[PDB]
Amino acid sequence: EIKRMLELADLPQSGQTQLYDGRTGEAFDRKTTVGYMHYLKLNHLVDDKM
Amino acid sequence: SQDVVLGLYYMSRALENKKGEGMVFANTSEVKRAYDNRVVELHAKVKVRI
Amino acid sequence: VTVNALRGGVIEQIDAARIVVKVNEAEIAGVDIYNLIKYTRSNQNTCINQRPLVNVGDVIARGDVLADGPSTDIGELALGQNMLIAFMPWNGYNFEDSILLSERVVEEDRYTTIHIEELTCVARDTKLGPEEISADIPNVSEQALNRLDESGVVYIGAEVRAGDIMVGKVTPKGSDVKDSSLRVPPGMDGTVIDVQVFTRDGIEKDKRARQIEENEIKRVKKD
Amino acid sequence: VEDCLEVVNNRFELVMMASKRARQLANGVQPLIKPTVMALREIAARRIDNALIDEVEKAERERA
Amino acid sequence: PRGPQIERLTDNRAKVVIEPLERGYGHTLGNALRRVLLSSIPGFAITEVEIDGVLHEYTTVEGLQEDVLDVLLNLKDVAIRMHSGDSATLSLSKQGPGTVTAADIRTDHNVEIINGDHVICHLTKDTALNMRLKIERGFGYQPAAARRRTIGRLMLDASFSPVRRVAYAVEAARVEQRTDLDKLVIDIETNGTIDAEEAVRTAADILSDQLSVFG
Amino acid sequence: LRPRGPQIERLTDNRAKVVIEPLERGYGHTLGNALRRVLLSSIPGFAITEVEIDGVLHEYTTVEGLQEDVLDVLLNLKDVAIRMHSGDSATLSLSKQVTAADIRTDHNVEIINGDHVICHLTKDTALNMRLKIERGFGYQPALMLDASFSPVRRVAYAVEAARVEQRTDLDKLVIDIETNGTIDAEEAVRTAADILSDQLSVF
Amino acid sequence: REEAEVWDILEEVIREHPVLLNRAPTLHRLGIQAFEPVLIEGKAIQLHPL
Repeated sequence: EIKRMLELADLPQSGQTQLYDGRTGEAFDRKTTVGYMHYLKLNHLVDDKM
Repeated sequence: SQDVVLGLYYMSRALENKKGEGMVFANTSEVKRAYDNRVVELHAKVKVRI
Repeated sequence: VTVNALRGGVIEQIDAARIVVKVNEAEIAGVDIYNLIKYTRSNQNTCINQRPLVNVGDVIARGDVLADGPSTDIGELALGQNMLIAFMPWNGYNFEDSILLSERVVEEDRYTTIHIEELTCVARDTKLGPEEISADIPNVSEQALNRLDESGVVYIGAEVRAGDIMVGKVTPKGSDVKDSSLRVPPGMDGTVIDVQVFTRDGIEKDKRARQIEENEIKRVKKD
Repeated sequence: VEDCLEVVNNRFELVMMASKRARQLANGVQPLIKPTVMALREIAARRIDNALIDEVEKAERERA
Repeated sequence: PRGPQIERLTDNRAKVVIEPLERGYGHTLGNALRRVLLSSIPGFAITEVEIDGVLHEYTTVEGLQEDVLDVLLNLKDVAIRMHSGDSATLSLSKQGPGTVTAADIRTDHNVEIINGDHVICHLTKDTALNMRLKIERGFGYQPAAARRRTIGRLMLDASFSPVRRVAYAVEAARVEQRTDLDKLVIDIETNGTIDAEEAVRTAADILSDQLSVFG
Repeated sequence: LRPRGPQIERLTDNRAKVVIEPLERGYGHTLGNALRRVLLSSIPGFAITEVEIDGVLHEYTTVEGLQEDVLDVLLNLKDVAIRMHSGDSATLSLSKQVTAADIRTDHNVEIINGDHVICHLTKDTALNMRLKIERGFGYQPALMLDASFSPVRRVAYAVEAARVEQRTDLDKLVIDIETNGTIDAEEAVRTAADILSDQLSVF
Repeated sequence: REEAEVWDILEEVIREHPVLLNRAPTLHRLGIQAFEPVLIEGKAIQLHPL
């Protein structure tokens, strides 16, 4: 179902593509996984610690 | 640690047939001069002199 | 955490802190009115607020939502933000469960929360004499006396820095008084949103307490 | 710290020798070539030994 | 060498064509142009706003719907283009019900508002609204604490970026009296502020003045 | 913010350490990244690519009359630097009956170093060789050898944090250049900067 | 008052002056080491990965 949802849009089938570096501008040797993950900020701040 | 030894294992192995193999190099400086312009692969069965 | 409509109907009036709903003739004479909570202090010094989402002239049903609270969406739970993820070792920065960021996470106002810190200052009576909140404070320059009012309380919505004076208070020792003013903790800056004064019965109120009382009776007469 | 391992066999004797040398540069002594790095360089240069430290200590006790 | 052309697929996103370049120039040239275009390009943004009937950024203003500080957050998305100026004061005025758009403000002769159909807030009661704001320019990105007495003036972070994303990819050209030439295109998506060719010109001028430390 | 430079530290005879004053956050990395490519893919030079040994006719494994075999001669000969004039190509020969300074000199082709040797004589055996120098721009792979037309041997760059009295943190760029003696390191830096400015001046 | 000469004095006073670092759960004798600190930004102590 996730492969069908990936193929329904203009996305690759395997879910992983290649991307160029930002420091030099050249390409990579192995394709990486790019996506959107939901994150959350914890209450363990740095102002109350140091 | 977990980040250094992975790159050192990816760097220090070999495969069957890659581009830029079979040629003879002079020293380590010739390897560093021929690697950065992408005329040879990262791993190839070559004969160098050290 | 979110307000729910007890009886569906037509939204007559709406505001940033008040929702007026008209009860229809099916589930009916007195219409209901809701008061959304504004930026107050929670138990863990976290700012909470409720913002509405409906518009005027809408027809709602019984059990629907009207205002989303802190970390709340249109009817689903929403804790944080969605960002791009690339699993790759980037120059040894992601060494052991380490996370690299970008400039566009910071500059787009993504993970900047609001913390509310409470500070108190009491004034009791010792064996010498009672302490006052007067403005004639010795050894205080004009760089900190400009934020203080005539009553000794800093103005609402005034920007305060770390180490400034907000509540002026003197203690008599024996003309010659000792400075016991409430100081700001270091590294913390921000505006003063609410000022609450708790006075004792039998004591005459000052100008700030009278201003708070007249604003309170004007607001309660308005609602 | 690596050059001083060959001139002396005991590390604690090296620490006590550099501590006896550090009490002189604080009161004012012209160096050979932070007082810690200078004292370690004077030790590793094979110039400061246990006899010269005693000589400067006797001169300081006589010129006190 | 030849001067660059430009194709206009969309009025907000253009692309330049640079040809021809020798072997070893196209990748580093596109990388340096992307780095200069995404590092520091001067533009305009919003600054501290002086609001009439609102004390600080946490009150409850009558008539305005559902927020106070999120109006200041959504006001950062406007585009400001000025001609020979670095400081200008604008003020808007609207009364009655209806939405408040970016094109409903009172602008100057040189100050022009791009994509003024963006929503700002919503007015549900018959009330007035006068927000006097300032426009400053600079380079890079400066927060609110690094830049800075009136309690009626509120600070706001200035994050100006006339371009959003810059991408490039090389390809093979076709010249008869050679074997291969590096042809490349550069995708430039601007936020309605400056043209892509003028952005390329300013980036090339910045890199040319930065490369003058050796010669 | 234009910095002050370049501060050059020449510790060896053909190695320098160019230190640049700190710049804004972002330029100090792309400057070195562009320099390390334009110092190799743009700088022209001269190198020997065709070697004709009269001893070894076809194979490069069977050899006699010397100390080592012909592949060691090729590996020692493919590293010498040659600075030439405006002539395009020329054919060079030698006859010794061996130091690189003992080659037949010419008014058009000169060799920078004279200390680097390539062979050793064995039983006073006469040996000859035929060389060819071609003007290129980069690194060309394969009697057939490799010719490194770049005048620099190896480049390196690093971004170090430089503390100033008013800002938080800036980028101090250092450049490691090990030239082959045919060109000064500061002259090569100025030539690469002028070539990059001429390439950026098309707009 | 946080002038600019205070940071110059602070950068000059600790050049080869070592400090001590110690994790609060310690097991063996290598839990307390010494480093020569440098002045960085932020509110977090930077440590070598090895």
